[PDB]
Amino acid sequence: PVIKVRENEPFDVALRRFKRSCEKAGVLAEVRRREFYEKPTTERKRAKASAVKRHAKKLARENARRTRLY
Amino acid sequence: MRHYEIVFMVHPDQSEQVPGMIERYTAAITGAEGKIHRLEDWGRRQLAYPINKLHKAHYVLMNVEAPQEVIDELETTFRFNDAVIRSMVMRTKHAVTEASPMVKAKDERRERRDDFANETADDAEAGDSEEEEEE
Amino acid sequence: ARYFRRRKFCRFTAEGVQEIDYKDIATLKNYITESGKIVPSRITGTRAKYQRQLARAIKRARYLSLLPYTDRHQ
Amino acid sequence: AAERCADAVKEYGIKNLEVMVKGPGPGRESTIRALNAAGFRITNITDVTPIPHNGCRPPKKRRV
Amino acid sequence: SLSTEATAKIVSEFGRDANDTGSTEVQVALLTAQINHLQGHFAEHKKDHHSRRGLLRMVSQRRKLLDYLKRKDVARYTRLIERLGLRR
RNA sequence: CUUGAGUCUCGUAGAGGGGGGUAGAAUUCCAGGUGUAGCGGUGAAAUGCGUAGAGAUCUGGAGGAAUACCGGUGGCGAAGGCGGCCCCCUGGACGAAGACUGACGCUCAGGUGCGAAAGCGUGGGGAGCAAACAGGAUUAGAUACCCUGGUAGUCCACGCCGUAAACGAUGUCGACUUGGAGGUUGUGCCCUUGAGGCGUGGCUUCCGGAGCUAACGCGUUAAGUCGACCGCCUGGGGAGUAC
Repeated sequence: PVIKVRENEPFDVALRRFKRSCEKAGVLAEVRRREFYEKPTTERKRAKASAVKRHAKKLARENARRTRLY
Repeated sequence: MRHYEIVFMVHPDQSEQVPGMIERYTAAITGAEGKIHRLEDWGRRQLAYPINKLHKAHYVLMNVEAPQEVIDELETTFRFNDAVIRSMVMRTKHAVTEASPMVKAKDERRERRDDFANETADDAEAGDSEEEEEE
Repeated sequence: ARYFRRRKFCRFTAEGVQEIDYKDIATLKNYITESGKIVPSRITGTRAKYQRQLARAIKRARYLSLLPYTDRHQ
Repeated sequence: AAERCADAVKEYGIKNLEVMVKGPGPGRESTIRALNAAGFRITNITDVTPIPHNGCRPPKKRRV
Repeated sequence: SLSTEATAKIVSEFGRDANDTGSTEVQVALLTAQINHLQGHFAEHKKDHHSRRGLLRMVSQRRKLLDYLKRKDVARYTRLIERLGLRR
């Protein structure tokens, strides 16, 4: 959660980018769930198909770059 | 026969009672037409966690060519010995043509690369002296 | 001319030549986190073949109780 | 709760702390901030959440 | 299952030529010596169905090269059964 | 006859298998200290846990299950599948080069073995999770989702019928073959062309001309072209049910 740190008694230094171990972190996917040998890579491709709002904006950035129209 | 390398450990109380052991093991392997390709003492080392409720133990390394039944017999003897407190064994191995190559990394473990559960100052007065210009 | 300026563990024969060993604990310190975890290929400047060798040496050294293996210790 | 805990040890004449943290809950920094601001001395922050090497099977709640 | 020096000793004094590694007979002598060791492996490693499948592949091939040798001449085929001891 | 096919030498990567061992990390449980009235569970709680001393925090002890990182559309296995570290034994693959044998080859009905999970007979074991069972809540109801509680089961040894969206959905094997990029990995030669490159050989992810193409697309590892052999279909229900 808070690690040990180069930070000045962090609650006052607005670092947020790395400061978890499990807590909304990627290892929470089989933590508090069954084991599933296959699921977690299938579940990237499946999640993304419904996650269309982020998908389509990255898709638009790269195809518009790729045409020399950007 | 096969080329080997062996690590083993004994207590801190036994870190000056190990040379009588290194004699006996040598004489077992030379007794078997086997040879010492390298010999090193890593001394008392601090442990990232205490083994048998003590934060240090004393490490040794032998590197040999020996018949496989010597090393069958001896790895199991250690695994039944209570003074010999942990080992690792590796198959198909030789020494470096450098002398003391692992000693320079012993020096590094004892300095920067453990969690020092008992003080650095008592365990570092053990085994091979870290003459870093040989190794 | 001969020889030209090589990249990290690249273009050359006498670096990373043999497998990355667990006794060479001095190199292993370079490649581990502050919780004693392995660092991947994408950061170390090495390929799949070397990473397999690195992650083995790190493992070996940790089960020898000589290297950190979590943020916690006693 | 952090202020009520500062008051809880007030009588032992303690003032100096360092800090250790565990658990997923959000009581992890608002606590420290109001603790240091309630006449106590924070000095260090370290996490002590226990993590496994894989371990035993997790519970399932709400089919999650 | 065979040592490299054992394989070498097989072709030392079998094989139809200097540096023969291909003759029917020596293929089947080395397959016998593999089978006899690998049967004795899977004897204690009873759940090793990798080695079981490798053992099967060897005795099948050896039977097909015995059949190839009986297709050439039957007297050298039964001479190899003599020289390897196989079956009752 | 050596070219298909096979074999040894030799280079080589691998979570391939079976047998055994081991270190540390953690969830749990027991004892006891310290401390003192709270804790918990949900949308809300209720059920439940506490002052007969909880929760939280410290230290000693105990069990059983599993290997965080690494990790990749990556690597390996006949497929099913295979993921901590050490030893022992062990199948398979691939590849620069050496040769050798001398079409010895290929498929395959039936047959024989394997075959995720659930299952079940047998004995052992009982940390965690959790069919069943027990209680709570919700709701019009709730025999359900949801929560409190939890046995069997799993895990270990032995044995049994075997089934799966055993969905990489495309029978096995071979030849013929548009193009390109990524990853992975064997190799000869060399200014390691710069970066190692380059040819070359193996796997694989992605893209795609033409072809094929109800259609999605697929697309040289074809959902292509061509051959041998082998399996399946023939409107829907009755029904893989009955006998």
